[PDB]
Amino acid sequence: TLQGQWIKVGQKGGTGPGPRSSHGIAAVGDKLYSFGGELTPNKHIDKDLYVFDFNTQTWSIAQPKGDAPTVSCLGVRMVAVGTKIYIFGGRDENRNFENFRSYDTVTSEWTFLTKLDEVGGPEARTFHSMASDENHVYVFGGVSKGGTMNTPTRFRTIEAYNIADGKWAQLPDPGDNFEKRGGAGFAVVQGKIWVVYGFATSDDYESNAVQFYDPASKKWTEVETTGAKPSARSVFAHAVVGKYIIIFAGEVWPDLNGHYGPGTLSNEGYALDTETLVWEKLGEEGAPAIPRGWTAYTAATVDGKNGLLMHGGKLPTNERTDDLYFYAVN
Amino acid sequence: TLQGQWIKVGQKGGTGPGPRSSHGIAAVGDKLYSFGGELTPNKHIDKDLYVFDFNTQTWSIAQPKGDAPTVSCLGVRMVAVGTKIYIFGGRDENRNFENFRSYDTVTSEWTFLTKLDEVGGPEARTFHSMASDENHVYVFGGVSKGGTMNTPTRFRTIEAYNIADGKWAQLPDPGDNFEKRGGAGFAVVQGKIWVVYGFATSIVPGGKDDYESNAVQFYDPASKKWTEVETTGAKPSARSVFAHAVVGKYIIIFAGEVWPDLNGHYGPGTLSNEGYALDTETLVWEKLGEEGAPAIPRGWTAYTAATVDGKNGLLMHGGKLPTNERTDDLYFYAVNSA
Repeated sequence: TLQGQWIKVGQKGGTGPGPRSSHGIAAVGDKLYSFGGELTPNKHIDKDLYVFDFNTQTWSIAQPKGDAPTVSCLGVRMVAVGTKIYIFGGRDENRNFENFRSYDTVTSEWTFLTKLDEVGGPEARTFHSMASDENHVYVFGGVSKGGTMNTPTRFRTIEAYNIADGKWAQLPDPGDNFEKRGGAGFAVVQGKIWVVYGFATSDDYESNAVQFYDPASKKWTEVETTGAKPSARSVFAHAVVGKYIIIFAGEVWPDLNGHYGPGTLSNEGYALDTETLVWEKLGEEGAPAIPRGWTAYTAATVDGKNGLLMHGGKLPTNERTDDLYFYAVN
Repeated sequence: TLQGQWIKVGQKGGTGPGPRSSHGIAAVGDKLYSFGGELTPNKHIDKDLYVFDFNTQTWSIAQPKGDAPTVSCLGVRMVAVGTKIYIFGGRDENRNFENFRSYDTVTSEWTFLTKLDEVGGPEARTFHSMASDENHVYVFGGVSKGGTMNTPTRFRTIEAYNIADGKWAQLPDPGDNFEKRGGAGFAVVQGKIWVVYGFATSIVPGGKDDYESNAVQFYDPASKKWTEVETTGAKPSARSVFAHAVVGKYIIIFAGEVWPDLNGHYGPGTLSNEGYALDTETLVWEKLGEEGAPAIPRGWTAYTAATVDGKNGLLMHGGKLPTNERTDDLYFYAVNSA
């Protein structure tokens, strides 16, 4: 069984993002980068790239050199490969949708990489999920713009960006028996791409569906998991550590008013062993008490340990938080 | 290891309670009895004794012979011993509090047993918990009657009613390190009395800091002493007002309130749709299997141990939903391992 604990990461000042949900973070080395956010329900905040340095445990704002983002986003996501971070999707309150961009942590420069919602290209999106490997950025699910006269729909497909080629290609469509989902767990584990739970169309509902896509065979497997298996949920913090997909919190039941209310949130964590398909429940020690969902999340290494880094989110009071927590894995 | 599944028990008509929460149920033989309820938040409904017959799967109203209840109650609870069921506590919208009464399923008659909130006698109460064994009805925790005479407070103690003696006595006070709680799990397991989680009073006066508890203790009649226990396994986060029952060595729980509402019992708070079982011998929790499980989170259900279609398990009725609506769902977790 997995062994680890929660640690509340002190924030000792500087120019920080403050409380927000629905944003994207990712870690490069000793630094955490944060982009996007929602404070007032369904209202954006800003388009600064915030940087948290773990050594000083303080916040600053990165220099917006190059093709800096033009839209203040909610529902945007972010991943890191090498020294670059990549943001995909998100929208502002006026329904300007962001595109596909990279920021280089060394040169502090932004590059516009792909315009979304073009013909034969990946659609613009909110509340998708992102994963990556050494040469790919992956995008799963989400809620389309989109469009323009097909109503906003969810996606059941994966879009693969080959970094060296600078090209997108859609991976094979899993088909009619797979839920189009937003707010899903999504991760690369030991060469396969896992989709875990989410919010599905088909009265729209939390899903407990688990699948992987296998690049070697170019095909999808629907998986039956066991153990301390969490009830269906979405918009949960999640990250890969080894063979484990670790999740925490999330929405267990949707709000009667969409994203305006808090719905029903969770304060519990779980870990899926992708080798055995067994779930186990994370320990309570150090865990944040107040249920949350819509946090930002990323795999990170802090003070020597791998684990799940979680920031912000909304609370059952519908308030946002600026809590930064780390589940450190032994 | 524990083996079971949820079954939605069909309800085929008659005069049933409809949707409600915060009521008391208990089973005698092939019948389920239901008293009390809350539909509109903090409003009572009625004072009928409802009876659900598992053979016909239909509802009727028991005739109120003898000293019938006088108060339409929310926050009342019920236990069954032998052929009698017992109701304790509860209050109506106007803060009239019910007392201690039993209904004899053989004679179909109510008997008044104890007037509550008398001097040296057990205090009146809302959202306490009840358990029982062959010669006792036990009452734990709850929220006391509110006067200006100080304020409504919670209890950390157990009150024991000896059935043969017709007498109440408070069991030893576990003391300052045990939380005063309402909505607690409470059960007699193999000769000891277990207290599980609940909603606790904070040391900080005011109420704003009152919180879900994950404390687990038992009282041992053999030593007359309390033991606080550290449980492991797939251990649920702190919660209260969950359905629960004993099967063998297992305390089985389902659903409940994981986080309180800023508007007290007026709003839905944060509810759960997951079940767990505490193995009281090993102190290991396991998560109940999902099969047939009610999807929509709930809390404030009525609950009882029951035997249905040959199997023992947890019977759960009604409760409130995240939409703040009530349900009339009747669910049974049938344990095959029995």
